[PDB]
Amino acid sequence: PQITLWKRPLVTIRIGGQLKEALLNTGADDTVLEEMNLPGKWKPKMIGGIGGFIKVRQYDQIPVEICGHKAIGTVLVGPTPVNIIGRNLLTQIGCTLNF
Amino acid sequence: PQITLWKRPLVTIRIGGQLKEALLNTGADDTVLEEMNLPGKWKPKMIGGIGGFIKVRQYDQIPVEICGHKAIGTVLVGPTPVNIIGRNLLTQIGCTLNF
Amino acid sequence: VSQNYPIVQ
Repeated sequence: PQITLWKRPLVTIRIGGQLKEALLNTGADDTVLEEMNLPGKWKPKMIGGIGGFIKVRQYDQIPVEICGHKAIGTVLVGPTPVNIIGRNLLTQIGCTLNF
Repeated sequence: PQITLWKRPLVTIRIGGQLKEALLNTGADDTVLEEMNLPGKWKPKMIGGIGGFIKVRQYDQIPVEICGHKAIGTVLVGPTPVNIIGRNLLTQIGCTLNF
Repeated sequence: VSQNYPIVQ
């Protein structure tokens, strides 16, 4: 689609048999979702931004479906105030910035 | 233009005829810069990030120049992992997300 | 309240 930016680019995704809202964040490198249960082995990791760092759990090759398209990659799960879809999955669904 | 997300979308901007590299962040409401020197008076403000709230200095109506594009809005100066161009300005230059 | 979510590893 063509998301204008006069308001938080929030979209609906689908992961682990659940619908959840995420933010299309071109400012994040990875993808961070609110605390949830995903299958598989995960490894620790500290991710940070404005305000500090938070410890997250990293899961790989997790199949996601951003607002309509397939995309498997790396989903970090932790105490994030909001779900965020990073540049790692944004590219997989061929997303871009045009001004 | 049309920038891909295979790499941090860092472009250049001339804030008040001075050059500093910044990140195009659809995940940020405002434009935040690391300790910078802008003239005029300013109001202290609280903004929130992934880790919590932080104190940042606010400047109103500063002329920014993103890739040969004229934009005049509010710039916040404060501790931030990277320099950020938020939706407040990205909109003024007709920027959109397309996938 | 002003929300800004850049993230870095």
